[PDB]
Amino acid sequence: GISRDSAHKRRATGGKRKSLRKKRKFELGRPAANTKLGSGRVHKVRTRGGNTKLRALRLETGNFAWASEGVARKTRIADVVYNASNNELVRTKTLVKNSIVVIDATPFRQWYEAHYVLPLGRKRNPKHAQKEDENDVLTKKRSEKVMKKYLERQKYGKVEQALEDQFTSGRILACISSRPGQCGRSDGYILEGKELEFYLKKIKSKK
Amino acid sequence: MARGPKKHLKRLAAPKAWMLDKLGGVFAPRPSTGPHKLRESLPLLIFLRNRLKYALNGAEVTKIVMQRLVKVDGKVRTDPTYPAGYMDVITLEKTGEFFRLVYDVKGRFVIHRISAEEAKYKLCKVKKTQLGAKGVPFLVTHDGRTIRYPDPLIHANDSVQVDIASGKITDYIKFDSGNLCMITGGRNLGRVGTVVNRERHPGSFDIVHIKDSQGHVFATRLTNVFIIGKGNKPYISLPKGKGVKLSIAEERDKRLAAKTH
Amino acid sequence: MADQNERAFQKQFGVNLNRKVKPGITKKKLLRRSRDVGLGFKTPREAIDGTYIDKKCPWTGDVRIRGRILTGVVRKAKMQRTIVIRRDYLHFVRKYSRFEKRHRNMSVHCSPVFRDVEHGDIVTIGECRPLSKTVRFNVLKVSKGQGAKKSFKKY
RNA sequence: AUUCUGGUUGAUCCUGCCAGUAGUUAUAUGCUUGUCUCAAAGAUUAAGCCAUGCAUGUCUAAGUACACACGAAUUAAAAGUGAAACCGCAAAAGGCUCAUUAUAUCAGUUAUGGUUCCUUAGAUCGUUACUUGGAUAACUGUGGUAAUUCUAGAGCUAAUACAUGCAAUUAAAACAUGAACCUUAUGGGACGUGUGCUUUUAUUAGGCUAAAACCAAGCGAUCGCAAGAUCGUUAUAUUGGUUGAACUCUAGAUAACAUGCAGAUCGUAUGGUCUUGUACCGACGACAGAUCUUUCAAAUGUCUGCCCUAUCAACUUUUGAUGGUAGUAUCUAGGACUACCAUGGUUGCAACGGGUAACGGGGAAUCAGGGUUCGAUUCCGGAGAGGGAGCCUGAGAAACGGCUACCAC
RNA sequence: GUAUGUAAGCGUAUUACCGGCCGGUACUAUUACUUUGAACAAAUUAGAGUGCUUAAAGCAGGCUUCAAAUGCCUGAAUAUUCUGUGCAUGGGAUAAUGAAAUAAGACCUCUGUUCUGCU
RNA sequence: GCCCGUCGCUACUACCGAUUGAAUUAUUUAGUGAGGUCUCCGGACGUGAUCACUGUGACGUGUUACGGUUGUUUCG
RNA sequence: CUAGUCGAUAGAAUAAUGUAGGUAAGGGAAGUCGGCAAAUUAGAUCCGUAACUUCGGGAUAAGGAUUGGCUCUGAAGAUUGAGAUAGUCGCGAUUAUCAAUUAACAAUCAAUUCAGAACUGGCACGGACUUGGGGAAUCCGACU
Repeated sequence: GISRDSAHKRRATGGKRKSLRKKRKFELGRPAANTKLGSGRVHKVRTRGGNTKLRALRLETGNFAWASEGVARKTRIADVVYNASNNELVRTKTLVKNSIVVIDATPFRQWYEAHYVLPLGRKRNPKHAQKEDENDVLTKKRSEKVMKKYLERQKYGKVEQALEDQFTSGRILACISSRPGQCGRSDGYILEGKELEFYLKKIKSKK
Repeated sequence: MARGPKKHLKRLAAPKAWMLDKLGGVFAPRPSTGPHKLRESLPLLIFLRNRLKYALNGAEVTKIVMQRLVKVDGKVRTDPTYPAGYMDVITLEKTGEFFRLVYDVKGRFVIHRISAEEAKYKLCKVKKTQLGAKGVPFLVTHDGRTIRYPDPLIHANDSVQVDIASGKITDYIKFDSGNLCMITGGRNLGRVGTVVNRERHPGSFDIVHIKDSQGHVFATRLTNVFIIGKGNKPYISLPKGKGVKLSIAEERDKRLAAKTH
Repeated sequence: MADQNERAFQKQFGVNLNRKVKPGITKKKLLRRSRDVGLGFKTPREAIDGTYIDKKCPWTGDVRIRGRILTGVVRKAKMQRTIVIRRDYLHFVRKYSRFEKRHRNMSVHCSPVFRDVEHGDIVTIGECRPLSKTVRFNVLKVSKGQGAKKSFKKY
């Protein structure tokens, strides 16, 4: 019954407002979600008229946006690394909106080698010399239009070095963008341009 | 929606445009939430009982519409307190009556008879030319008709002629300063033609300067003005004498020169 | 004043460094979308070629200017990106047939296009959504911006 | 109907009151009464306590009948009656009261591009059992109990209840991706698929003066044998609103994400079709469901208006005061709440505290004006159902002729 | 004869344009006050209409119909307490504010001797 | 003539006053905490399949068609 | 710990009364000349504080809350600045201006205090020690 009415709150001059209409249904504030990092548990609730809301708690995985080309891949959220609001939202591994998350860098690698025939990041040679089966799916040249179009493509393989390191280490920093307590998903965007320059102050330089 | 939704209507809360008795009964019809507004709608219970006088009480009327005798715009409308708003064509086919809701000279409702071919169509203002409903373009009229696929030239605040046997539009008129009009709901409600000017106040309520047939002028807002044709050229047969808004002396001579005397 | 200084990163909702694949290269000279509040007020230059974020600006934030447009002398400008204006009016009584000087002080948000507002500029405002507990308004034009006698002739 | 008379004095003229006078849907009470027409009527004191009685239920041709109660029985029609009992809906409106409550409620004015909403309305479904699953109440039967308040065990039986899903549920087509192709270019793919709805995130154009010089394709075409460089017009640098603008609407595209939805319903009245194949088909629904719109609303918000009081002048951050960023929660804005950060806000133009025999308004009383006084009370808005608190069902209730505690009785 | 209360010409932004003196446009120091409007429930009140037998009320009701009624309508106005704020518009008396003095007197401008560009 | 206090008696109304007096009403710091909402776990009985129980229908007896005061490992 | 001692007449046994120290159901001053004696409280952080007053105090008035362990987070500083940019010699070696930077700028180093937060156990946490009971009065002396 956690009411969100302003019939508390001593008014803007400081004086108290007195009684006001014992409580009302339309002001209920249901408790929090605190979506931790587990096995996809979702409880659904019933709201103002009719409609339902799917609360995440112990959420597993999300489909993130590669920002600069708009590609969405369902991927494994590893863990959280930052939160602007509260540091117990880091340590207790609560996913909320825009809290910075390490995820995978693998399902963006495999789903780009069509467009990104030079594959990112550079996978290691001393133990992965076997081929299951990349060069056949890099180009194969087809004697036909689309692998010829991959030379009309691959003029966009100019991705930043900062993502080139994380794509080699296979742990890409992505920032969540949905409200997981209110939609039951965590579908973030990969921070690339303006924030990957930023937020590594807020992780690396604060050691 | 709390403590709602207020399903009664006393007397002295209903609009006085219904010209209701004040005593006799202590409630009003409560027009049941149809395609027109609450105060903008003369409910079928008032039209039959009070000013057609065909059914004398609230029980004799529900034996009529449930006999499926009256119908508005081809739909049977057997809700006994259906809203049945303005410019509608109340077609009582037995015994061949063809009624319409048109406001008075004095702005209240009247009784109006028309022809059968006049019962084929009606005029409706448009409010919103939204885009996205069926299929891409879209148009919602004043009375709650969603005429899909209109003409593209028809922007907002025009009126179209919808032949109500179909849902097609066939005669649209542009809101411009050479046009007959009619006012629905102010001080000047029930005054006809022939607008000269809209004073475009950005944000909002650009009030519209109108000049009547007899040369007098008035003014209302844009939501009140309902265009009904070009200069001195309607598309509907106007009521008793034509919304000219007589003086307060002109009641007196007419009450004696046009009386049994 | 601020080169994007908060532990939360500041950015405008809706725009991105989108570099490679795009219909043409619509750089807009910078990736920053500004509105125009369009009630007649000239959209300020610093809202189009400026670098402030201000999610509560009407020109470049999640707001629209609706409702009533009012004015009044600015009174203090201390709290962060909001100011205190002071209306003045004249209430009138029937019994004495004489007016009376009154005043209501309405707090109003002030986006950082108006750096160096100082008491008492004449400003012009307009209602928007409730912004935080007092502020139901947003600045629109520091119109006169001129202390009449005692304020603006420098020294 | 803009009015005054007695009263201080031996006498006078004054200031001054006290008394007279008068109205009061304004309250009691005294005496009084033949008709009659309308008629306020446990508000004040005690929002104190209450016996009984009642005040909320409900069916059409049309969601379900196996009632001997039977209409009926060679119409085993069963449509009558259907009592029941599911289901469906309403019970959140009425009706009362005036305890709270002082910018609160309320009034007028404006917003919601900061929001949800049942129903009535208008668009509103070519995306492998097919017309399936069991199980249930009424009904039989057996019981418990000081308790008519309740209810267990058992035997059955239906659906527009529950649960699953196909015979067109059907793809063609549209159309991309890879792909029969092959080719230099506002050129060409046979086909696999994918194609819905709603959800969520991201990217994209998002409401638009005119000429060339010049150049990459070298397009019609030009120079030319051509390649390929020159230039050059039409269709083509073609998405809406208010048209007061990023309204993020459903629209439009792209990459994708999780969960369901996608008529197994119903009868009046039956037919065209007889090939009688029960193949091919009528109006329909009080029916059902998804989306946009409409309506009845609602909750917030805006500017202005609110009594007495200074023997109340300073207040506001215990543990939000005012603002910032981010968040969480909500239907939604928001210090509504958390986190960090800023030191702000308010007032002699009366803040803050106190008082109220304070519900606010429409309005009522009373004079010539100016006014004082009143408004518990039929209409509107608000609150409350002995007290405070809590919460289920729902579209809607912090409900009380719903439940859950505790206190009092 | 005069009168004067009349509109225009004329000590001129009696205002850039196209229309037949005339429409439509291009085009505008505020505020207070004031004029006219819009906007907003009735009931009440002010009140015109109406022989409820009169009246308080009410919102009905009239009518060669005299021997057939078909017998159309009056209606259910109108302004004030819905004061006040707020919103339009006419006016410029009164009343405050406002300019050009450590710098703006301008140029209708071919205009840039800035360059921001923009389709 | 008028007129003034003290004192005296009678009656009445307010006052200060040890008692750190009593009665009450409204807020509230701190403590204990009913009942609920949420939620980590719990998982009774009853379930679809299944190792499997075996009859007949079947198959080469077993298992299933079909049933079980079937039990069990299986697994939801 | 370093240095220094076990020297106080020793053994057996543990009666009564004692001198010294503990605990005690229920009640809590009834005991008594009189709460003598004992008991309670006590460190620290935060809240909070009355009569009266010489305005300085009263006051630690009163009355409350907190505290262990473990794993974390935040705040408080110091020396170096970092040093773009052009080329030489042969990456080595070699040669310098400043807009800004810039808060634990980037290094390096040091301090121990203060604020939080999870987890945790007769929920015993100032766990020994150290260590005010408090309040309303009267009488006397002002006070040290």
